[PDB]
Amino acid sequence: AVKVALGVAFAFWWTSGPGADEEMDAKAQQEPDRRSQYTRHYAFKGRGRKEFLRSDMKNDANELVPTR
Amino acid sequence: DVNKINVKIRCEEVQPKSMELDLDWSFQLKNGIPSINRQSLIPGGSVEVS
Amino acid sequence: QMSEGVLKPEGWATMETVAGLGEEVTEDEGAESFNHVYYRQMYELAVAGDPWAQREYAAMLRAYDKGCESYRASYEEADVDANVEYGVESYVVDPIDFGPSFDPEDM
Amino acid sequence: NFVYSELFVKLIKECKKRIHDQTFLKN
Repeated sequence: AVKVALGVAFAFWWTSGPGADEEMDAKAQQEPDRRSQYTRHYAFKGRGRKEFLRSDMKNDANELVPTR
Repeated sequence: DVNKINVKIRCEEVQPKSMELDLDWSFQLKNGIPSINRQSLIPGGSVEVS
Repeated sequence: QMSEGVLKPEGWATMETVAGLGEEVTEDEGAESFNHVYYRQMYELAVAGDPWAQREYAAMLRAYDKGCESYRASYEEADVDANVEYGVESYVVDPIDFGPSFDPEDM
Repeated sequence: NFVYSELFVKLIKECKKRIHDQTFLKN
């Protein structure tokens, strides 16, 4: 009861900062998005294709077994 | 006493509470000042409560 | 595509029952890579003559035969166990989960 | 004659025994 009153009362003061709309314009002015994670993909359709990064490839172990 | 057997049981309850908070910010550098106004620390993330 | 970090290529995989003849082994890249070129070298020397190479290659052949016969015996045992547990029936996979929908999801 | 082949066989056999043995490494 006291906590949910004091948190909202502090939010009223902290949210009421000056200007408050130029930063909306600053954030929305960069309509190019944040840069997204790179994957190897095909040129025509963009399905992922397998990678040979050393820090992942150094953990891999395979073996050979006879067939039936 | 080799003709006895003692069975011991250990059990764990579940911890049911979980939450995940995923925020992001953005600052525009007009110059070296990183624009530390009060209406700049407002994030744009997501909240998950389980 | 041409600049994505420090890469590392594909190597040789070893047949575990003949490497480390009979007895159980552990993993190490240099030892397996050594064994693969070592046995080709000992084959060439054994063909050329050289009784010390012929011993090593024959010992490898003995372990190879023993491991192969053991592994086909394991296949026969697994087939008999499956023919006991189910009848002439077969084992069936799980269907793929596509997430929620406004459909009865076993349609 | 014949010395380098004998030394080669002895050296790679010893390198197989006391190094590069996975059962040795397991123990």
